[PDB]
Amino acid sequence: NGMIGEVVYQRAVMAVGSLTINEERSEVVDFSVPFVETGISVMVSRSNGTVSPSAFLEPFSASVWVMMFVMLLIVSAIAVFVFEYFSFTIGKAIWLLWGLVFNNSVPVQNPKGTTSKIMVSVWAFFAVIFLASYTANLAAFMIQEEFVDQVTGLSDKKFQRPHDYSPPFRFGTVPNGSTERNIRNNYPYMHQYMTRFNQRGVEDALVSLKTGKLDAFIYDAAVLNYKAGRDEGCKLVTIGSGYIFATTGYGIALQKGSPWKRQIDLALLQFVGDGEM
Amino acid sequence: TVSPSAFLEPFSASVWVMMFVMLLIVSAIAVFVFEYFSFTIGKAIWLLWGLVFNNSVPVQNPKGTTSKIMVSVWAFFAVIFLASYTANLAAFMIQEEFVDQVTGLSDKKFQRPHDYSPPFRFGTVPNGST
Amino acid sequence: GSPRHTVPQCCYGFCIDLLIKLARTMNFTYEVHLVADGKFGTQERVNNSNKKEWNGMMGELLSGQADMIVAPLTINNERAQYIEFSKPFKYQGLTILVKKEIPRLDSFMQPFQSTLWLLVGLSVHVVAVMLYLLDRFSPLTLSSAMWFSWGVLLNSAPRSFSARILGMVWAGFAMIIVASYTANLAAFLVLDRPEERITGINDPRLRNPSDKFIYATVKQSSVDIYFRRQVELSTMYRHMEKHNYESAAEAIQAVRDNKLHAFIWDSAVLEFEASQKCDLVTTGELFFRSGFGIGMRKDSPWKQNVSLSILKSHENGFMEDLDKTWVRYQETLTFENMAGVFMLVAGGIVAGIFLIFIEIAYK
Amino acid sequence: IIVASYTANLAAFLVLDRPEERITGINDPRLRNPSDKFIYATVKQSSVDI
Amino acid sequence: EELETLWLTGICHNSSQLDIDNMAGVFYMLAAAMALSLITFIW
Ligand SMILES: *[C@@H]1O[C@H](CO)[C@@H](O)[C@H](O)[C@H]1NC(C)=O
Ligand SMILES: *[C@@H]1O[C@H](CO)[C@@H](O)[C@H](O)[C@H]1NC(C)=O
Ligand SMILES: *[C@@H]1O[C@H](CO)[C@@H](O)[C@H](O)[C@H]1NC(C)=O
Ligand SMILES: *[C@@H]1O[C@H](CO)[C@@H](O)[C@H](O)[C@H]1NC(C)=O
Ligand SMILES: *[C@@H]1O[C@H](CO)[C@@H](O)[C@H](O)[C@H]1NC(C)=O
Repeated sequence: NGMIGEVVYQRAVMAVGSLTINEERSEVVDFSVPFVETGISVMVSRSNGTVSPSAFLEPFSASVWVMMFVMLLIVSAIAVFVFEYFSFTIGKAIWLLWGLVFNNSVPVQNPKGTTSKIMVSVWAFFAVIFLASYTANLAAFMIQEEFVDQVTGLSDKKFQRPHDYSPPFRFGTVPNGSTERNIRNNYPYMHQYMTRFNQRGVEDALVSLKTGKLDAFIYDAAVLNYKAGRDEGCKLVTIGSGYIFATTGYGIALQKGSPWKRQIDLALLQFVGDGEM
Repeated sequence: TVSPSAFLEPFSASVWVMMFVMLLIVSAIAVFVFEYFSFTIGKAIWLLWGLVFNNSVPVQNPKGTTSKIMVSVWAFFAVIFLASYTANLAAFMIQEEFVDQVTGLSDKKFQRPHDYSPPFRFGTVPNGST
Repeated sequence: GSPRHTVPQCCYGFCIDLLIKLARTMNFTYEVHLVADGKFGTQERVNNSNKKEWNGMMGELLSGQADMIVAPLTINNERAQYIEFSKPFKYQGLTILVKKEIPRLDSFMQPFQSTLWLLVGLSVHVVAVMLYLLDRFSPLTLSSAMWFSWGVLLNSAPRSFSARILGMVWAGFAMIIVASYTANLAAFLVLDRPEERITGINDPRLRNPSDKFIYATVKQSSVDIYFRRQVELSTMYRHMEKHNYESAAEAIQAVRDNKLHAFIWDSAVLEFEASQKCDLVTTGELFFRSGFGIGMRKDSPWKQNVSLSILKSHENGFMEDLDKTWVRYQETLTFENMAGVFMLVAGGIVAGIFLIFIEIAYK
Repeated sequence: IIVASYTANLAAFLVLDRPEERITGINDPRLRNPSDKFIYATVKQSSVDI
Repeated sequence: EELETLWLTGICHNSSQLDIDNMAGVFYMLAAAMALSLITFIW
């Protein structure tokens, strides 16, 4: 049916319009060379979300903590030596330096033996370094916005069953499409759960993705890329660029035995091979 | 660089007066609590504006509960406008421009290079229409 | 390089597994060998007959010595006028590999100029002297005044009747100085990303280059033919014709040792090399999204079902399996910047303990 | 850690994410394909229309 | 305009360091504080 019904039954000559290329279409007609990288991809709602502030391992990396304990032991030993030169701050000098990491501890009366004020000044200068380093660490965290992908790719564990996970979702394709045949040649259960999750129109599926009437949608990659490039608000930054997908191209379908193959192929290679494409 | 003048008058011109207003209000509350129920008469202004920064200045332990409540509120307020001051320093850093040295063909430099301490220089290509 | 050394060795990889899949699908036998030179093949003037000829893989194919070229076939308009092609297996473009990976003490005391520390030291010395003179003319006293003058600066009290304004202004001074230092250190480490790239083919600085923009391509490759047909590349051709290299590993070792500065190459191969060598970042502008297929002869019975087997590999996840073999197969720190901070901290601690020894030995 | 994260977050709000929200590039095809609210106009009977 | 695109370039458009003027103005405020302290000290 359609353009395939026109070309195979020879009422037309060639399919200049946009058409996917797969096995049985290459059986029934002879395509031209491909010229544009048009795979498949998935468009979802993909809202704002957060920036995921999980943790931080930049200053210490579980090894500067040894330097902190060594400096605590050195400060405690020198405090023991000062108080031996001059009866409750044996292990409490550790707490004295250790509460003044964040400079809001209970003020212990500092000795006038000139040593403790020097080491507190050195530790306070080090505090001036590391609170600035923490502000630098969060400043190196807010460089560019991000949003985690709920689906890694076509081999997702969420694609097994959405009842396995606590939020269930839904995925759709186009009716009577070549993507349906690509799924049915690859996954029967994907088609089975897609059958109850059908839709009609491309802009209709776009509104269903915007208004929350549909969670996921599977279509050709570059068409969704152009729709994201003209998106109202540009809130659709898709998962990658079609890396875990079919990754095919578009061409011109000619009749089996047409002499127009080589000339149109050379013309396509001329149109690509000069920057005019 | 951009070479700014300062960071007090172009930033805090209408805020500084209300900061003094809240400072005098909190100091009046402190004097009224000190007279209602040892040096919280005149030294409380120095104490309160030292609580703005908290640069290791030991002052006293306030026995008044109202004084401790005002210390807590003023400390939280000091933390949040210190955060806003750092945010405003970042916001002033965000733009990037360059101040032009000579802003005119009738420049005071162009009269004589003895007007300024480095003797500058400028020339042309010969036989030009310029 | 070598006068005569042609041996049987082991070959594996991506296209080898592609040939294994072709032998698994179809019904034939084969024999694997290599090409003699390291060139693709260019329509180049030979000295006799005033006629341009070929060499390399195309030269061995047109001579009949080659039966099927399995290679990264740069599918172009030139080679299609002479032989027939297949449908492409790889979608892969072109990009520019450069060296913008410039690592870094973060300018604490020693790389930076010493105005701030000497200024704060002389300032707090003047403050301590005038506070001790106001303590003399009051409306271990010197040691207490100096230690309080440090403690206001320390951020972690003598007689100040006419001196509390001085102390509060000095405290606000100390905090606004350290806040400005924090703000512009974070500001310098956030905006430390200048322009170091090329931004694709539309770079007029490389349309008229200099002795620093050292860019080239593979010697006698299809990229040079694609640039030679186009007229806006000729000046770049006049830059590239004197520094063309044989293999891509020559370009890798050249730009790694900074003999080059930019290199036009296929995208995913440079992505794999960036996974291998972490000091390789390509440019952003992807240009000439091309296709790799199989070099084939003319009208032959191994044209239809071979391309059908290629499309059968496209429809299933075998391309994803080949990606799993090689494409998906990838690879304030305070240890370099704040290490000298810790060294100066330890040196100051040792010098302070020595001054404490001198102070105890004096009194 | 909480109040320093709060300070750096309030420093991060005013950092200009979304620098420009419109179609100021002349060769952007939203000029070629307008919408219900992309309203661009010109002077009636001027040289710009010619 | 095509020739202007061909024969011109437009990548060039329109550096962190301690300002000297900012703590200079802070030093002017500091000198005013010294003056006020001297006025309150002499009387
Ligand atoms: C799709 O095919 C079915 C076959 O019965 C039929 O509903 C119709 O021909 C097509 N409908 C749409 C939505 O294209
Ligand atoms: C200007 O032109 C004249 C005539 O060629 C020549 O003599 C003179 O040197 C030129 N001016 C200079 C200084 O280049
Ligand atoms: C497939 O290859 C083998 C190799 O010996 C050959 O003998 C066999 O006839 C081939 N199969 C068919 C059905 O052609
Ligand atoms: C020059 O001409 C001869 C003619 O047979 C040709 O075979 C040869 O390749 C050329 N020179 C070289 C590269 O030896
Ligand atoms: C190609 O495959 C078809 C079956 O799909 C087979 O009938 C035909 O003989 C094959 N042709 C050759 C020679 O590869």
